[PDB]
Amino acid sequence: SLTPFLRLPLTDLTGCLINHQTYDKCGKFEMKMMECFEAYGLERGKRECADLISDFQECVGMQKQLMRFHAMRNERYKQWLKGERKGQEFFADPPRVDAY
Amino acid sequence: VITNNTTLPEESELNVQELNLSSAALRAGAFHLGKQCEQANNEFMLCRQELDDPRACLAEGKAVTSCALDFFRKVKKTCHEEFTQYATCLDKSSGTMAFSHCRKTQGVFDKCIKDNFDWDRPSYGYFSRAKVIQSAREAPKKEEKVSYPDATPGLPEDYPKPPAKYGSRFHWLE
Amino acid sequence: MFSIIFIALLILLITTIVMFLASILSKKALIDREKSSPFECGFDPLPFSLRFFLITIIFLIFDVEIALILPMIIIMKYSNIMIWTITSIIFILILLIGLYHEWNQ
Amino acid sequence: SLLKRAWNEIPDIVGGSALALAGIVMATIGVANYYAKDGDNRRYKLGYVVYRHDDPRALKVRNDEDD
Amino acid sequence: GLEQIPDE
Amino acid sequence: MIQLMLYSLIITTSIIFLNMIHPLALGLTLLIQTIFVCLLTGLMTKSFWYSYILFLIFLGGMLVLFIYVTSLASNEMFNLSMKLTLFSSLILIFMLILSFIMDKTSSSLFLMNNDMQSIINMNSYFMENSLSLNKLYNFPTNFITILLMNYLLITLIVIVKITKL
Amino acid sequence: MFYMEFILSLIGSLLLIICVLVSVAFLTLLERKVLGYIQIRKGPNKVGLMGIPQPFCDAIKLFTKEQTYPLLSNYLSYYISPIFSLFLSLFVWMCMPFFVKLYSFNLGGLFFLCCTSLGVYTVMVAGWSSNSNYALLGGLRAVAQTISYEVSLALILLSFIFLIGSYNMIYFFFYQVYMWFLIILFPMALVWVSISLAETNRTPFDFAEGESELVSGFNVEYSSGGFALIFMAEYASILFMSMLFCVIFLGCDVFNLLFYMKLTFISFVFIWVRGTLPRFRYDKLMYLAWKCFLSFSLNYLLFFIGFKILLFSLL
Amino acid sequence: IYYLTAKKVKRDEIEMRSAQNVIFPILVAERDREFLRQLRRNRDEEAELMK
Amino acid sequence: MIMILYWSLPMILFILGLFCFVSNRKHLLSMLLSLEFIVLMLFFMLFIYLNMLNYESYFSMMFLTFSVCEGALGLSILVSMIRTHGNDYFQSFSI
Ligand SMILES: CCCCCCCCCCCCCCCCCC(=O)OC[C@H](COP(=O)([O-])OCC[N+](C)(C)C)OC(=O)CCCCCCCCCCCCCCCCC
Repeated sequence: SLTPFLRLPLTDLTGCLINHQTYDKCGKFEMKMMECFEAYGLERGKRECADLISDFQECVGMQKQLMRFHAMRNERYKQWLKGERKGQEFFADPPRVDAY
Repeated sequence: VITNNTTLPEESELNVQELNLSSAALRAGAFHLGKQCEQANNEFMLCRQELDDPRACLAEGKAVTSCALDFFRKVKKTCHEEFTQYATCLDKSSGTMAFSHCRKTQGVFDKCIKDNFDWDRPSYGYFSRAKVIQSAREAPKKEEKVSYPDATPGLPEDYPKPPAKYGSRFHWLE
Repeated sequence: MFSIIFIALLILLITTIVMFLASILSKKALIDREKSSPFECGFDPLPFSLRFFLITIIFLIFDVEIALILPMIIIMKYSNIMIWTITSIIFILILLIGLYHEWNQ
Repeated sequence: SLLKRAWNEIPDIVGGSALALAGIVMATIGVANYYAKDGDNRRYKLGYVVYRHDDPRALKVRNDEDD
Repeated sequence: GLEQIPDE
Repeated sequence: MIQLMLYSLIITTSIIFLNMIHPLALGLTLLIQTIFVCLLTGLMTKSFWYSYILFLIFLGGMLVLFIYVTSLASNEMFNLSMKLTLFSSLILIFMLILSFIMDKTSSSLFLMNNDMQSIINMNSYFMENSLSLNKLYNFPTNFITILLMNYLLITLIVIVKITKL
Repeated sequence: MFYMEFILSLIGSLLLIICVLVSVAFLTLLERKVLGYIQIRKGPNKVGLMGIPQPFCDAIKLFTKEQTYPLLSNYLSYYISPIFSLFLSLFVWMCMPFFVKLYSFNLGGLFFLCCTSLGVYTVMVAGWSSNSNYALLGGLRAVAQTISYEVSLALILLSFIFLIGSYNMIYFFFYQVYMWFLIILFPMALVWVSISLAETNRTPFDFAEGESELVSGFNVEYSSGGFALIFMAEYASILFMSMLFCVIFLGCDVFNLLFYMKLTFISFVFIWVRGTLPRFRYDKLMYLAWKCFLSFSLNYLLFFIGFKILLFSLL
Repeated sequence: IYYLTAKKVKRDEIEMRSAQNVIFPILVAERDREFLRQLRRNRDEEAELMK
Repeated sequence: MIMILYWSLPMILFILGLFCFVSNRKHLLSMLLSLEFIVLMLFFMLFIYLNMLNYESYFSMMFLTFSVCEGALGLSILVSMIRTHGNDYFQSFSI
């Protein structure tokens, strides 16, 4: 989060407006980043606290999971276009409707 | 995310006979199911809420499923036609399965249960309060404070402040 | 919502088909110079009005204000009661004081 | 007077202001009645809520009869 | 209904 | 699929919004874009509250000022061209058959709906449009909506001064 | 997902549209008949048997006459107003409280406010495209009164939603199982009648679409099918306001035949105030919509804020 | 009279919520078993596809 | 990648509305209507951002309030030149 220049009474309302702290899949990850930004500050927290930054961005940004999903779907279509996979076995056994 | 390092259970461990009843057969007879099966539901949901692990307390989930199956088999042995009529009136009564649309067959079902098993139906909001149980499973861990030995050190309040050596050390000053 | 799109497109399609068949069923006569003329009573023939524009602006300000009065029916059983009451009483009271002040001035 | 003039010209606004004052009074009455008892600890929780006996929240549960 | 439940 | 249909409709209405010049016709293109934007933001969300809020605020509340100003601005009627209608229909049928020949699972959005969530999620079963709107009326974010109502009153005070009445 | 839900939803919606349209035709018959009986004179008669196929005599005539245009060159903008008007009047009925499920509208009041907020849009394109100063004056006057009581209607229905605790229209049924809301909300009943005769252009709020100060506000150049679609859309709005009065104040009672008897009675009340009251002015209607009804709306909304807080502690 | 009607509606929805809380953990355990099984087949399918 | 497949279209239509905002072939009313077009695209992109988080969608009516006040401000600026510049200032291609 951005460090404001001035710490007046007028940052008290703006500060809580967006935050993963309200119930969320991994706000407990963000807290583990945010307290780290209390420890080293904002600028040393960019270097000394890089492992906890990437987990929160991985969780809520959903980057490598969606990239892995698109790698698994494009490889299946490449195998379909290259003739390795065809017919009724193009798609696997579907999950149950209440599985997830 | 699931890799080869994570230990998922085998499919033979997951091959458990399941409660395959419909919505009307689960909504009807629920108030006698919860009172009879309150020892395993609370422990299984405490396992699900505390650890938040799908692989943990699978034996508790199996115990919940087996207890529900035992209660429905006990209902099937004695009071079958009354429960079938109660579930039928509950499904044909309204869109959502609301208990207030027909109370005529609910009294017959509770009369059958009171005559056979001598069980009392609980109140309307008995199962929506807070449940306090003596769980045998130990709580996992207290949330420990993370240790940062090299933080950003500020000037302490107990640090003495003598006057500065040659003042400001600016051009032509002090 | 996907059924709502289908039924709204069906209502639009049915109304356009009914109007197209009405235009076919309408009696086609010779088109005229005076028949196409805009109607002014009898003999043949407006600037911007600021009062109606500030009426639309007052409607817009009160509409966006109503869009914040809209959520709090749901929140009343899922929030702090003192905070909810303080915000609701303050909200409608400042709205009433502003309405009465704009009435008096 | 002043209230006679407001009751003569604008009686619906006077009646609405009486209703709003009554609503504010019974809103404060409802807030005081909610916070006089343990209104923050509702009797009928949503979801499936369980507490073990070591928790401090398990000692604050309500054992009242259903109304 | 209850007829789905196998005998055990 | 219908998300891709709304993508195609928004693309077609945007390129005809770029093409046309008559101000009430751009206002009509905006009012028919707002419906598709409302539905398409309704596809990502748990419930359709904010689409309704955007609908009342933007279309029925605000754009009627734009429709009134653009109606009194232009004396003349629309010059309807069958070429632009044919080009819009051709690009629309092309983009719908392109969505037919494309896998919809990879093209679907990653944002979860109310039914795309987990079954064991406790918060989804409570009340529709409850936890998302909760922070509007709770400490300490209620000062923003109090400031918003004050901002709307101050906006009306600004507008009365700048139009000079 | 089970396909008979889609099939029965489609069948029920089309049956609703067909029955609403035939009830619009018979509502025009009822209005011409009992509106005559408001005075000494008789209603329609002498066509068919006892005047019953008189709206079909209207429909055969209006679908045969020459579709004239306010200008000869470009008139496609003249077409799009009765299409969208009848589309909104037949589309607003999907938020009717159906106990057998047709559409699970958990936010029905917002849908009603959306369709009412398009009512201004169809009357604005009705006014502008008809190329006449009378048409523009009537369109601006109708847009003025409908956005003036849009804010009031939103606040009144917003006060009503506090009673049932949610936006689901079927929740009006469960809170009316012991008594109707006509007992508790009688000044709200009079205010809601003044609201419902303002969004739909009727005689008490008729400076928009009257035959005295203007010859016709926005139907002045509309004829030969466009006037038929506009007339059917306005009478469907009357039927929707009668139903929405009968759901909120009178008990929803969707299945009982007494609910539809009361719906015909509230349509009779709409035609009863059609023959009685004179027409308001522009200045007096700006006084009514923004001061009296707005002050009553905010005040009695404060009353239900206090009452719903008082019952929340007691329950 | 509205207070009595709201009390009746409140006790009806509390009864429905208590029935939902009874039905819920069996369905949670069934979802748990199907979720673990489907994760196993998804891992096996990803392993055989990406060879 | 993620940007190419997800949320690429609001960027493209935002640049199209920006180019319609600043083109010399349009007029001031077209600038204001294209401005509310990019307001709609900004709402689309902001809602795609805000729905990665679960229960922070309440910010969507804050940006709506500010941008609607911007639009009413721009209309009241533009029609304030009616009594001064005349009714023909809406057809001005340059400022
Ligand atoms: C089955 C029923 C059969 C009979 C009825 C049949 C018809 C159905 C109902 C139709 C109703 C009429 C519809 C059209 C109305 C047209 C007239 C109209 O709009 O008039 C506007 C008029 C205009 O007000 P006005 O009359 O003051 O303004 C005109 C006078 N000048 C301009 C000079 C100021 O009335 C109102 O707006 C009144 C406000 C709303 C109603 C009152 C609510 C007040 C709050 C509740 C009571 C408060 C507590 C009181 C007790 C305690 C006091 C301390």
